[PDB]
Amino acid sequence: DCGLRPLFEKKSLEDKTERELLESYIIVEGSDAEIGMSPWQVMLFRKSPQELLCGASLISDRWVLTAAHCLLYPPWDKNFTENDLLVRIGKHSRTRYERNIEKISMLEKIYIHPRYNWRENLDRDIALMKLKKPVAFSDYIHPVCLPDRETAASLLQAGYKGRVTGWGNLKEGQPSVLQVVNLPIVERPVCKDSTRIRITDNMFCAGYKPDEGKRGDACEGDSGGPFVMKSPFNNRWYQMGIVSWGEGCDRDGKYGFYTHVFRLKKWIQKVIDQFG
Amino acid sequence: DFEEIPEEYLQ
Ligand SMILES: Cc1ncn(CC(=O)NC(C)(C)C)c1CNC(=O)Cn1c(C)ccc(NS(=O)(=O)Cc2ccccc2)c1=O
Repeated sequence: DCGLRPLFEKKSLEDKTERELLESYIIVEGSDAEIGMSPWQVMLFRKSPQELLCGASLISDRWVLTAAHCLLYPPWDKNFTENDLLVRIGKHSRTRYERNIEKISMLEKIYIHPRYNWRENLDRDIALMKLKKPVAFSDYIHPVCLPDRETAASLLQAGYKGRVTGWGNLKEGQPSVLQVVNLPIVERPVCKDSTRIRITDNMFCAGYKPDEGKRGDACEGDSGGPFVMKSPFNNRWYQMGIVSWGEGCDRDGKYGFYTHVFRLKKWIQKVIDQFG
Repeated sequence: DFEEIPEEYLQ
């Protein structure tokens, strides 16, 4: 049932900008999200103090995917464990407790990729979280699909647009509600030539060229969230990337970097089937 | 500026 939104595809209603995405298949500078627009969006919430850590995504009723740098990053003495956080699913408002709408879960176990490279370039920036008990889906809570080799092959092409969402900074003020922005995937050469960081094949970058006019990007707070695309073949939403890192936010000549989900799917599978 | 949440979850 993944990738089919209760308030949209299931009623045959298009969201206000999904057409832009489809037309390309030849958060800074984003807008307010519509209700039910991204039912897989998850908020990672620290208990003490009560604060927004990162974004994340629901891939099933018991599993959540996020960026490993959200939990572990020795350079900033960050090493959050199970009992330190909460998962908040079904949200629209950043700060309010959306009674009867959102659901709050506790974690049973966190799984960080054994070869996550925090010492250098955030290579393999991915982590899985096992919720103590399954959440029930609803109009505002529904899982996103993980890509297959074929979908990845045909959609992850330079020029094609994807969508990023999150409650992170609006400038390099935090938003009232969930923000959304549609960005084009950028040519690997161009991604490589914009930074001094060593870019691996487990990553891709997105954003507008300084001459293209339009702009937009992800920023602090947004890390761990999903970069999704809508398949023109089966009309489902698939999560192609995990918001990872950037040098500043929305800077000209710079781009956002995302964890390549398909490239790491075999690890995801391995952990999921071995640990339920 | 985060609103308090049910203590049941905090435990
Ligand atoms: C999703 C997103 N989009 C842009 N940003 C960066 C951001 O928010 N920068 C500030 C807070 C200054 C506005 C973000 C957040 N992501 C992070 O922080 C992750 N993150 C981390 C953990 C370290 C260094 C990073 N940027 S950097 O050292 O240049 C280059 C870099 C990249 C990887 C390893 C080491 C250094 C970075 O972005």
